[PDB]
Order: sequence, then C-alpha cells, then structure tokens
Amino acid sequence: FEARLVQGSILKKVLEALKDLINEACWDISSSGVNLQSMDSSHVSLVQLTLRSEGFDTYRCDRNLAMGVNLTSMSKILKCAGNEDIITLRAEDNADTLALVFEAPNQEKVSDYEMKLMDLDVEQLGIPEQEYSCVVKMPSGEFARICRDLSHIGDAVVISCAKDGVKFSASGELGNGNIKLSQTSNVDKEEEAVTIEMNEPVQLTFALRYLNFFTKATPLSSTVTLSMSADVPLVVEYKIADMGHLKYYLAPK
Amino acid sequence: FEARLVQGSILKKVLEALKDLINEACWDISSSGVNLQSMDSSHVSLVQLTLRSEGFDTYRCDRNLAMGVNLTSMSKILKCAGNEDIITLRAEDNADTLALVFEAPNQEKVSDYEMKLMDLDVEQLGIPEQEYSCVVKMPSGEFARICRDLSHIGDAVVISCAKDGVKFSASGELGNGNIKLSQTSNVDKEEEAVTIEMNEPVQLTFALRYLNFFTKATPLSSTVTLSMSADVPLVVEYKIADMGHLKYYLAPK
Amino acid sequence: MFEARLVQGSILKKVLEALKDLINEACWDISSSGVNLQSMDSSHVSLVQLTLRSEGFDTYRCDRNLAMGVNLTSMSKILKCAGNEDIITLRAEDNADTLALVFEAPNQEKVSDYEMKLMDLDVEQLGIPEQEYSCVVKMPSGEFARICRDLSHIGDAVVISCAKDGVKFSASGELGNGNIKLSQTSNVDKEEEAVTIEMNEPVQLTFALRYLNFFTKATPLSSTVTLSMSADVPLVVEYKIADMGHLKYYLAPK
Amino acid sequence: GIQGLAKLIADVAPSAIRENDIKSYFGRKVAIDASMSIYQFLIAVRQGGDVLQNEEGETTSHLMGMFYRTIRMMENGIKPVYVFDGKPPQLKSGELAKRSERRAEAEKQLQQAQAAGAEQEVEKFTKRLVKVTKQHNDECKHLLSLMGIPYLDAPSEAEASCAALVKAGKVYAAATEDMDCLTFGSPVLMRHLTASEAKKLPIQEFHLSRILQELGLNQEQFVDLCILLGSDYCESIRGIGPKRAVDLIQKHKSIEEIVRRLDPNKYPVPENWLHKEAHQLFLEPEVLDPESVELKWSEPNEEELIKFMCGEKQFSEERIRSGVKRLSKSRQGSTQGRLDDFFKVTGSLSS
DNA sequence: TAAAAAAAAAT
DNA sequence: ATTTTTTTTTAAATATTTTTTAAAAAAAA
DNA sequence: TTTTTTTTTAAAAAATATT
Repeated sequence: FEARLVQGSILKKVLEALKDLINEACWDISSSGVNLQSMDSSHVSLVQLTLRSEGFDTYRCDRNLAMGVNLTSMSKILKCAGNEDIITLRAEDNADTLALVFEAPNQEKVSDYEMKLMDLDVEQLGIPEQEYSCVVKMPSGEFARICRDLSHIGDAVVISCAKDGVKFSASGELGNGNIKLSQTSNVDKEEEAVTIEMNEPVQLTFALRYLNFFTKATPLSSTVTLSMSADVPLVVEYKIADMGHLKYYLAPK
Repeated sequence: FEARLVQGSILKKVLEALKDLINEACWDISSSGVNLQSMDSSHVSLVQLTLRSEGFDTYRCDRNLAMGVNLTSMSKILKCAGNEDIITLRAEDNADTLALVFEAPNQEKVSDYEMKLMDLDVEQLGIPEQEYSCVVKMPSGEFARICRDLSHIGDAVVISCAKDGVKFSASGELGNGNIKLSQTSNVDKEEEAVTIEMNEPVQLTFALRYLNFFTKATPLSSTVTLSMSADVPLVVEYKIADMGHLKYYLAPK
Repeated sequence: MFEARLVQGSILKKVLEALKDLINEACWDISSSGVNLQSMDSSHVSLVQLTLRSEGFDTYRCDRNLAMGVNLTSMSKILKCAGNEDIITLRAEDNADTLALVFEAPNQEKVSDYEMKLMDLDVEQLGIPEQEYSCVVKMPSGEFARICRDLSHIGDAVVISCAKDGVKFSASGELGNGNIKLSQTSNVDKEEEAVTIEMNEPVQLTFALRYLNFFTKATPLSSTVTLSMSADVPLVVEYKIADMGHLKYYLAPK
Repeated sequence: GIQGLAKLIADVAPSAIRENDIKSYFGRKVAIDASMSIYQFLIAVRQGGDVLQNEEGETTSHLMGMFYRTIRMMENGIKPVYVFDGKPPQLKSGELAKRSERRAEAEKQLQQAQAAGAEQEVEKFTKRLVKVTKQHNDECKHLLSLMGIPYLDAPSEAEASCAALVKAGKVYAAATEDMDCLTFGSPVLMRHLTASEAKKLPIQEFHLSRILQELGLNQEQFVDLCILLGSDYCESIRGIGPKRAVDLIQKHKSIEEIVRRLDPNKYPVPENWLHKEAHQLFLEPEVLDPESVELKWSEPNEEELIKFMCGEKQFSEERIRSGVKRLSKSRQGSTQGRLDDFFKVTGSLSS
C-alpha cells in the first residue's frame, strides 16, 4: 500500500471533519481507492467516506485490507502535516502500522510518521438506493453558518423543500428561528449558488448536534449537496473536486 | 413596530456591548426613537442607549411599546446575523413577539427570528443634565487599550485631568500603572484624537473589571466621550455615527 | 542609577513572553556592559542564558552592578501593557525596590510609567564553559517551533540524531512514532531558511519536550535557532535577539 | 521528634529550605521512613472511622494509601527506598512510656465518648489509638516485594538508616515528617513527600549543610543544639527553647559550657539527664551498612499482585491493574538528567 | 510524628 | 509589654468524577 | 500580521468511595 497525495490538506480536512464524530473507524482500503463506511460514537449518524485513486498521485494497493485506526490519534498525526505537505500513506504487508510520510513542498522537511493500530471491525452498511428527491446544491460556508445559527436556538431544525427556495426552521428556548434561501440569477459554479431540484414535498426534523458535527467538512468542498426524501435519512454530501466524496447520513427525528 | 437598519452591524455591536453586563433589559421604544435605560445585575452601573429614528432606514412605531428583552439570548440572535445584513426589527401590537428579519443586500438569504419576551415593569432612573468638568474625548481603541492595560494591575483606576492631558493610573499588588495621555491639536486627523475640555482638576476612583465590561463597546465608534466631574458618576458616551449614542454611567469608588 | 532606553522594545516584549512560561522568578544581572539573566528552571533541568548588551540600548547609562529579583510573570504582565511600537525604558531608582518601566509611544502622545514591585531572591549562577559543540544546527525558528509542536502530540521526548544527511527529530509515544528529517540546504535564496549543520561526529541524544515547547516561545525574536550538541553536554537552543545578544536555552539530555 | 526545629530553620534560614514541588526531582533516590507513611495512611485514610475493614478481618487502609503514594511517586520519577522502622533503643523507652500513657488517656476518653454518642470525638480518639504491629509491617514489606520497590529494615531506627543512606551517597535524600534526620546526619532532608500535591503543602527540602554553614557550627554542636531543643531520647533544660538554645550554642560551643555556667535556681539540670549517650547515638547509631545493601527497582508481577489485593486484601481489579500499568510506564522510559551534573555553580546572586 | 494557640514566667 | 517557653488541645491520604476557574489556538475579520 | 473571540483542554473544588 502506497498512496501518495499532493494535496494532503484534503486528507487533513477529512480527519478534522471526522475526528469529532467517529473516534474509531475502519478504513476499507480497496484497489479502487480509500473507502470508509464507519459509524459514529453514538448510534445515530452514518459516514460514507470515499477517496478514489484518481485524485491520488501514485496509488498502489495489493489486497482489500481494512485498517481499524483511532481517528483522534490519526487526526493528531495529520495535524503534524502542513497545509501544503505531500502525504504518502504506507502500510506494510505483515506489520499492522500505518506509515505516513509528510514530504515538504520543497522536499526538505521529510516527516515520517508511524502510527499504531487497533483491530476494531464493524459490519458494513452501503448506500440503500436513494431516489434523490430534493437535491440542494448550496454553499458549504452558508450551511455551516445555518447550522451554527440554529444550534444556538434548539436541537431541532425543520427543513422544507420548495420551488422558490429552502427553509431552515428552528424553535426552542430562545424562540422561533427561520432561515429561508432562494435561487441564483447568474450562473455561478461553486459559491453563492443554491440550486434545488424538486420531486415531492418534504419536511423533516434533524438534530443540530450531529449537523454541527457534519458542518466540520466545510473547508473540504465549497458546496453541500443536501439530499433527503420522506422517511429517508438526510445525505449531506461533500464532493471533493479531485477524488471521491464525503457523505454524511442523518436519520430524521 | 417596524424598525429597519440598513447596516445591522451597529445593532450587533450594541448587543455584543450590552450582553456582558446587562443580562435582562427593557427596550422602551417610542416614536421618537429606540431607548434603553436598563441597569446591570450587579446594580452598580446604568446604561443609557439612544437610537434615534433618523438613523433607522425605515422606522414606524405608534403605540410606543415597552417590551422586556432577555439580552444574552437576543445577542445570540444578533450573533446569528451577518455583519452586513439589513436587519428589520418587528413587533406586532397585540403579541409579545420581537420578530427579527435579517436580509443580506446582495445574497438571497432572508432569515426570520421571532422571540418570546417576558413581562418587565422596571422603573426608570433618569439622570439629570449638568455641566461636566473633564469632557475628555479620546479614541475608543486607546481607551480599550488603557483599560486592558491597567486591568492587569488591579481593580481600581484613578483618572486625573489637567492642562497637559488625562492621566490614568492604577495601583495594585503587582505594581503601579500610570498612563499619561496628552492634548492633541493636530489637523491631519490621525488615529489619536485626544481632546481635553478642561474645567476643574478632578481625580476619581473607578473599578477596572467593570470598566472592561464598559469598554467592550469599542467598535461602535472610533472615539469615546468620558464626560465627568468631581462627585457625579462617570459618563462614557459612545457616539454612533448619525444613528444615536450609547451613554454609560459608572459611580465612582 | 540604571536607565535603559530601548526603542525596539518589541523584542524585549518577546523576551519576557518567552521567559514567563519556563521560569517565574529570576534576577537580572544588570551591569554597565549590558543586561544579563542566567537563571535556571525550578525543576533544575533547563537554564536560560540571556544577554542584552549595552550597544542595543539606545540610551544606557547604568553605573554599577545591580541584581533585581523579579517575578517574571508579573514583569510579563507589565510588558503586556505596551504595544509593538513603544519605547520601553527600563529605569531603576536608588536602592531599587521598584523597576520603573516607561512605555513611551513613538508618536509622543502616550507615556505609560509602570513602576513595578520586586522581590528578594537568592538564585545561583552556573558556570558555562566556552567550548565548541559537535553538531551546530542552524534552522529556522518557526520550523523548530513547528517540529516541537508536532512531536509533543506523540510523546514527551524527542530522540534527536545528527547524521551525514542531516538532523533527525525522532520521537515516539502512545500514538506511535514520528521522525522529522532536515537535510542541510544551501540553494535557497533566503539565509534564514538555510539549515546549516556544522558536523563533527554523528550524535544521538534524547531531550524532553515540555522544556522544548517552553524554549520555542522565543521564536518571535528571530528566525534562527542555533541548536548546539555534544555527546553528553546539554543542548544549547540559541536565539539571536536583534543586535543585543542571545537567549541561549540550555537543556540537559535524558 | 525534635520540638521546634523546623520552625527554627523557617524563621532563621528561609534560603536553606529550598521549597519546591514533586516535579522537581527526576531520578533522585529518596530513602523514606515506612512507619511515618503507615501511620499517615492508617490515620488519614478512614471509612468514617472503620480504617478500611476488608472481608477477611484485616486492615487494608495503609496498603491502599502507600500503594497509591508509591505509584504517583514513580509517576514523578522519584525512586523510593522504603526504610522500615527498627527496634528502638533504651533511650526512646521514656518517649514510648509517654506514648503509652497518651494511648491510655485516648483509650479512656474513647470509652468515655462512645457512651456519649459524640461520634466525631469517637473518630478522633480512635484515630489517636493507631498502633504499629508486626503483621502491618510484614504485609507492607510483602507489598513492597510484590510491587518491585526495594525496602530496608533498620536495626535501631529508620531515621538513622535514612541519614546514613544519604551520608553514603546511596540515596539523595530522606523523606520524613520527623526532624531527627538532620541530627542523625542526613545533609538533604525533604518533608511532606505526598502523592496528591500540587500547591497545598509542597516539599520542604531542608539542607543540613546549608544550616551548618549559615549558623557556623559543625555536626556535634548541632546535635547538642537539638538536645537543648528537646529530642525524644533525653530531656532538655527547662526554660530553654529555640532562641535561647541557639544563643547559648552560638556563644558556648560544647555541652560542658552549656552545663557549668548555669545556676540551678533558674535553669536546673534535670535528674538522669543523659546528654552524652544521646550525643553518641546521634553521631554513631546502630545503623545497617548502606554500602552493603543493594537498591534495585525490579519489574512488578502484575496479575499476581492483582490476585493478591483482590483475593485477600479486597481491592478492585482495574484499580490495581491501572496502578501497575502506571508504574510500568514509569519504569519504561529513560531517566531525565539534571543540569547541575553538567554545569557547576560559581556563585549566587543577591537582590 | 508535625503544628498553631494560649497561658505565663522571662524580657 | 515583650520575649520566650510550655502547657493543654488540634491533626496526619488517594483517586476517580464532575464541575468549575484560567490559559491557550486556531480560524476567522 | 495581530487582534478579540470561540473553543478545548490542564489545575483546583468538593464532596463521595477508597473499602
């Protein structure tokens, strides 16, 4: 296993996003790329992390090995890398240690980091065939702002899909809080563009603690691809440009 | 009631000023303007807020309501607002709801925030108007710097006014601070604009922990107006630019 | 009798921000040749050798030798009452029980006199032999602070090895292992970035990391850490204070 | 137990008591009296006044307390030599007669107070009825054998053995609440070496060499000074306390110059006042040889200690397992070298 | 084995 | 009025845990 | 680059089990 990554800040932001919600995760390393369907420390939210081999520089893998690592210790090791450090993963065939080489951008400061591993394995749950009813491609800084706003009111956000826009209704001890979005006139690609598709009406109640954990993937991708239906869990998707996606699943309340 | 600010950063800075010492406040609005004369939980210092109706972009009030607002929670609702939102305060004349509508001027996010307001019949303590001895007008960043300087010394500042300038001084078990400013008569209008309005030598003892909560109001104005005399409480005036003023009252020790 | 006007007193603020996390009480060995502070840690592991010479002070007129016992967290709280442009003027009176610190702003509108209290201390002054070191490594200070801050997450002890290719900051702990290698470079256009290693023999030593993280608070002074090593002589972590002298941090190995 | 010695050094030489925390000792071998710790953990560790009665009928309070004291004392790198108490000489028989009549008074007052129902005074006067036994020290030395910390048995007194262990250079210091170790001969004495210690009552590192330099006297005259303070071996002159004994020792060096220039109608010499044998017992006590003994900090057996404390001392499995894991990670790492080994002191600095 | 505090001749 | 000593009495942890004061460190203005 | 802020750990509080 040798997975070189020139944009190692992508992997650092993945570990910053996943350090507060999953403590111990299995890393289903396939030949197609880095894959993860781990689940949180509670029994509420599912995380489907996919890092394909196209965005990696040189990806080599021989067998479908699953590494149960500690995501807090791995995030503390990913904090040792810089924001422009080239990160080369390395796993031995027999030794259960994950070697991380944070090469410098000028290739001066070579930073070899060997990580101990545990042996925690969990059952695998895949994508249960979502119809993708309401797909809200909206900016991730705005979704982080919306969840950080409505976490200060209560633990219940009410999201309603419509043609003219999307609502974010929250109520609690402080009072009523609604946040309404709209479309965008000019065709802009990533930022300031809330694009919503519409098949059937939906109105669901979500927790703000797990959504506040979900909004820590804001520096990964600029666009949150929300996806939900009636009695279908909310898919907060974090499609990275060079490889894969980070899917956050949340059952309604 | 329908009060609209074209720049709601003034209202957000007012609530970040007043959330630290006033916990519960009464917003005695009128047709002439928005007023507040509330006094803190330590019952030692009076806060006078004057928000004129000319500074509001769209002001409308006819009943002259007397709502009582939980101030830390409504400062959290201003923390939900952005720094450039066109904030529309609203209150129906039959219900005890303080509606807040935050509208970005370019971005399409329109967010509505209602509130529950408790009943507050708290009496007013109207200060008289009198000529003050030292009506020193100094920069707000300078006064915040001086209060955060002398707050490391102790919980007591003696403030002396003379012909040369204002002289802040603190004494404690760690040392002895003595910050002496100067009268500035420059024409180039630099960052320091310390003007003396010198009438009579005064020297009064004020608490510095309290004055740290007083100078939490720093980004409202570039300059403050410490108007004071020998026996009356210190008046710290935060002249908002053509919008109103925030007067702060502190009895001497 | 002692007056030390320092126009560039931002680096004096950086010195006393570096000192407060490691030692709390110290004595300034103030002489006419300069201002010195050779004070040792309370755990008796690490020494701070300070030298502010009289050439860097723009008005130095100190007559006789004066030793001033001072609480350095209190002295740093006094020096946190000045900005990054003020002329910090050290002033001591006759039979000096107070240290008068005048923080004159350079626009001549704010003069902040801080006469701050002292204490009676009997601190020892160790004898440092002036002898050459085996591995003299001259790295950037921000990169060294980065290295110590990353390796403090894994374990409490780096195992630093000098070699032919360059210095290696090996460290291990309950999170696994970490090796940071630094090749000697000379092709960069900046002389601050050029990691210069003066090799005599390859030497491997183990140093604690709480003291190294205490040492790397001196990194706002200049971007030059002169790591000096031998077989069992303590590590010198030397910071060039700008045109006064050094902040030589000593550290006994494991 | 020298009355008014620590207060004398505190108000005469605050520079000699190098006051520090438990963080300030890395790898320093410290020879500790066991019996002081055993009484501290039979008195301070209480079940409401029941001294941790286990399910078999023994007393597990002291093993609990000094076990966790020893685990947190390897967490700070201090290497303990738990020197156990010895058979006391004939000179301490009067002090044990005083202790026996104090225990008799405490037993009579405990039987008076248990009828009255004042349960706090019942707890106090059963805390004053703590007696060391052979089985307490035997099971404590069994615990030392099980957890790998070396121990010594004194022939006469533990303070003399600790002081000759410092005097031979085998250990760095003695950790006694007793102040006899400055007169049995130890140059460096720490006090208040406890586990739970951040800022509440930290370590008073007394220095015998510093106080002999600053008062200007040798060991024999300091021994005589602590005779006139009043030790637990022979009595003192009535009417002479700290300051009068300091002044008369500094004006009159030998004990004969103390004795013969004294009127009996104001400062009497007491009957059978054996200053010479107490002087010889502070200079040359019955001490086991510190060069002959060996101090080795072996690796403890983990699960055998767990089944010992959970089979017949009634502890928790995870608690003893966490303690042995804490000592195992304490002994795993390299020792932290000091700076005074490499650099030599030229001179101190004044204020 | 320690100390504080108060009573009480020494000061 | 101290100065000094000697009588009574009062005492002698530890850890885990939750809940707090204080000091930082990113992540933005 | 430095602010202030917001947040997250590393010291004391403060009893309760420790048994």
